[PDB]
Amino acid sequence: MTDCEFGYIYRLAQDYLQCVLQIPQPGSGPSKTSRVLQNVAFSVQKEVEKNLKSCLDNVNVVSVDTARTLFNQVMEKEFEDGIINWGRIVTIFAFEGILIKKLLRQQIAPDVDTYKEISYFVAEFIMNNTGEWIRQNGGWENGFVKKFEPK
Ligand SMILES: */C=C\C(=O)N(Cc1ccc(Cl)cc1)c1ccc(O[C@@H]2CC[C@@H](N)C2)cc1
Repeated sequence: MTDCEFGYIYRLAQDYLQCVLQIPQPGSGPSKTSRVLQNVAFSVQKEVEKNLKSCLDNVNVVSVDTARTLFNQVMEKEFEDGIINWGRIVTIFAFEGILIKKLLRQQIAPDVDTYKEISYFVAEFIMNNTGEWIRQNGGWENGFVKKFEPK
């Protein structure tokens, strides 16, 4: 239902993970909303990775649990001043992209059925901590897309 509920947000986090992993699904392709988010979130992830080269080469992400704990430290720090904006929501997807790259390279017991887990808790955080703001600011089609679509 609607674009601020779990299903829509899970589909966005899923698409972003398939983009980072280089495994887009075959079948009509992603939505306009997803295509704009992928382009802008990836540009941010590239910057975050450069800006944290030492910090990222220190932690090891061997499991879904460890990735959730690391994502929790990030979200707490990112929103420690209490303010929500589109740039910070874009930053959530950039961090899920970095976490799935480290999990693919460091998951002690690999499992291709664990990218869906990361997407799940990312959508869980977005809906429970930013879902009200998103809907009150136009949602994804009249909020996110209008602000970040090509001019
Ligand atoms: C450098 C390790 C550290 O303290 N972490 C843990 C960490 C490392 C790698 C990933 Cl990916 C996820 C978590 C850490 C690093 C950055 C954090 O923050 C971000 C930078 C500022 C804020 N906007 C997000 C939080 C924790």
